[PDB]
Amino acid sequence: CGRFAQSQTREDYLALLAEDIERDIPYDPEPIGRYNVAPGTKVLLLSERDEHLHLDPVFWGYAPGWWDKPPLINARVETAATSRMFKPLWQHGRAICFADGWFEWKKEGDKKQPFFIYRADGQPIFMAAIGSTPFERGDEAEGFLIVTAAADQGLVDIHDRRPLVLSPEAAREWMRQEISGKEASEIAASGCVPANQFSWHPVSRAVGNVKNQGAELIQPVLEVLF
DNA sequence: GGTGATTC
Ligand SMILES: [Mg+2]
Ligand SMILES: [Mg+2]
Repeated sequence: CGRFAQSQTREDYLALLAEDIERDIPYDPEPIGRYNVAPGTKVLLLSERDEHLHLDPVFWGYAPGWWDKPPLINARVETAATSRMFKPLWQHGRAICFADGWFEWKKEGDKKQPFFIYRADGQPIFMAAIGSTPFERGDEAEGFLIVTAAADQGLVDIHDRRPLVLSPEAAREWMRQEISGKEASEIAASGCVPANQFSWHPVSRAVGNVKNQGAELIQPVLEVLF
């Protein structure tokens, strides 16, 4: 849950979530074009404020002033709502990070094989996030985290954890300011997209290096190498 | 107050 792709246009991601009137997001036809989105960068993050959807560039990582460790990039759904650290973000900082799919590295012996995981039906994924509001302030240390869950069914074949991916319906409800922390927990449990909705393939090991940013990084290898 | 890779 530490790398993903966000390569399509804003409209490609927003079309499934709301009518245009519900957005305060300027039209932009340019694909976001990111094939290797890394922790510690600014990522376009979707949230609701002032009764409209907003898209803000937000640091992927969370390190409050009292936190003297490396910024956290994930929050476990099992405990985040009651965590002394994450509870205020669960209540007031919910957001969505949309993506084409995400990468996981399957460990085999002492080496890894990266996989690109995506919805078989072609839809983008809406990953549940929590973060430090107000998002538009461009904070350098207190940004957002991707909520994770235990891997289910086939995804356990790759890694023990997975991002909490919500249906488009659940993703919209997740962002609403009217929805409480407890109601957010209900959405997280009932809205998680099951692993059987995803397919995956091995991709080039070049994706491991965050300096690599070509479109080939999400494509299937021509020959699986061991 | 917690959870990815790098000829690191
Ligand atoms: Mg060994
Ligand atoms: Mg600050």
